[PDB]
Amino acid sequence: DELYRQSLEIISRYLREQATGAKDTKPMGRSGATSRKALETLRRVGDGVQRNHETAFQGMLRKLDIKNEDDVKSLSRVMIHVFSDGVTNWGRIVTLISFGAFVAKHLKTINQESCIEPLAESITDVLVRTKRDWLVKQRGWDGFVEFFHVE
Amino acid sequence: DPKKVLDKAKDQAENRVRELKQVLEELYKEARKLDLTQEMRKKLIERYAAAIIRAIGDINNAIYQAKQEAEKLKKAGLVNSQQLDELLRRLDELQKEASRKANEYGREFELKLEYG
Repeated sequence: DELYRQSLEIISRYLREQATGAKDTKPMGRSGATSRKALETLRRVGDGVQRNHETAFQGMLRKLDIKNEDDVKSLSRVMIHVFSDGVTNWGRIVTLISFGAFVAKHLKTINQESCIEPLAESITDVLVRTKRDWLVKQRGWDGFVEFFHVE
Repeated sequence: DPKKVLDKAKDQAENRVRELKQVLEELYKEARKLDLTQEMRKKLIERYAAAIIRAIGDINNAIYQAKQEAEKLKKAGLVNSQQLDELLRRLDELQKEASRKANEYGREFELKLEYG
């Protein structure tokens, strides 16, 4: 399943980088190209939504109260509610991922770093399993990179 | 022309923020009336987080949709590269001015849950 493999890599890595502060140096699937460009995009845009909505996000993180791994299953319910009006766009998508990064930073500060991969598997699983055809029609992560590109 | 791009973005943002407010109002009106089990509180907090993520996602999407609309006009030389920059600046201003409303309502609701 290529799209799942590629989506997990990107999401998983962004969450780890964000939690730690240290950028991976391991080799992706794409040496020079799509997974790399997607990660670069996600850093620019997703770092932006975190700065610009720090207040809203802290508020949510405090009340969802993500102590442990049971509570990580409750982010899925959040994602499903988000999409439940029928609308799917990249804005919604990047914002979920950026909220995922915000909670990954938080888990690291409570020494629940081992819940970061499950969190990322879980964002990916919702996104791909429920919007697969939409993602493919948008040209996948190539479309993501194109939609947010600024030059 | 550039004004219709920016005007569109402005409508989208305004409506998305209006929608966010309505949703959080309706949510409070049900949280107050009901006797909240631990479960029903958990559900209500999940709906609030979703409402916020939805609004922030749609604003963001409106703004970068307008970035695409502007970037297209430039390849159809229908805007000179200064007019492009007045647009990308007023979009950036719009983004900030909508992000501040999302944060405001997020917190207002957050206090209604602790205190109100």
